[PDB]
Amino acid sequence: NGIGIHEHASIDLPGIKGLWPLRSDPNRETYDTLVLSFVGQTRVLMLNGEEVEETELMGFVDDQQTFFCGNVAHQQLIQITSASVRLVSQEPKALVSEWKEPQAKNISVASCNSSQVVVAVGRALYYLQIHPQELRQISHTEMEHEVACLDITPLGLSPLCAIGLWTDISARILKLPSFELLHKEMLGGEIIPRSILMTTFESSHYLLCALGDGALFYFGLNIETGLLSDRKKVTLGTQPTVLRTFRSLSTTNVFACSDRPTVIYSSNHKLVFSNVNLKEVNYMCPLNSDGYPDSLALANNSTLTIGTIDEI
Repeated sequence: NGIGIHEHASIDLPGIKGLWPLRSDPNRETYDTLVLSFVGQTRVLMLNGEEVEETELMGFVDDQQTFFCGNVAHQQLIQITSASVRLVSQEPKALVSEWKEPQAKNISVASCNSSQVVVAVGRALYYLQIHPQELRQISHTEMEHEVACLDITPLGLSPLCAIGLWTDISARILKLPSFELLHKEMLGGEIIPRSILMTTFESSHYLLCALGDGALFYFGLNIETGLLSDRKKVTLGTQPTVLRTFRSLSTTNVFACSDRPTVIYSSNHKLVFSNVNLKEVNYMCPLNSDGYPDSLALANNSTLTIGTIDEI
């Protein structure tokens, strides 16, 4: 059913390719920062309370394009870029650790939770853990095919990693401290996966994989062994759909960015695909700040917006 969006603010910003919520202060809770992405460029926004000041962040780099960045363990921040994953102390605020592909290859794909980072490189996977002032590398294997997307959302640490491959057009579940195969799913066609995600809804875990043509697949997921069951496919849009997890009055829903915004939730023990009443939403992230509580940041083609859902 229809979901409305309560616009709170609205700035004109063409070219956003990503946005991530950050906490500059270990002592505050609420997010006070908003990092934007552009072609080869990254910008940062300071959030006061309805006030947007444009800023700079010291460990972070601005001449690259950010694939991800957020609050990591041990009071630190992380900025995975096309060139390197760089760790940053929260206190003084400086690069305390930086990882790079042993041969100068561009990271091409990234995923990261608070303690783990799993990046790809055209067909290779690297697992890194987040220690005090160190990006410690734990293992590195080659995938039969170019990696198109991955996720490591914990369901502490995550014993599982979820990948989407190029040609094979498979969705797989791998063991982290080894990358051993736990389950492979052939998905059909010539459209590669563009977004993959592991999440939980009432009390059950699911695997979500959005293909480049707007097709969304959702499997039930068994953590313990990582086996997918009850494969269902629905269509949401015609353009690549990107899946992001956000919090509602409840604790967890899923925003689907595409030619047709869609929020995924759960009433009983079955999914529901509500339509968001907005032209189109290309990128989004949750945004819990004093300026705006549990809200959201939706980025269009030339607009950045913050607002809330009404309720369920």
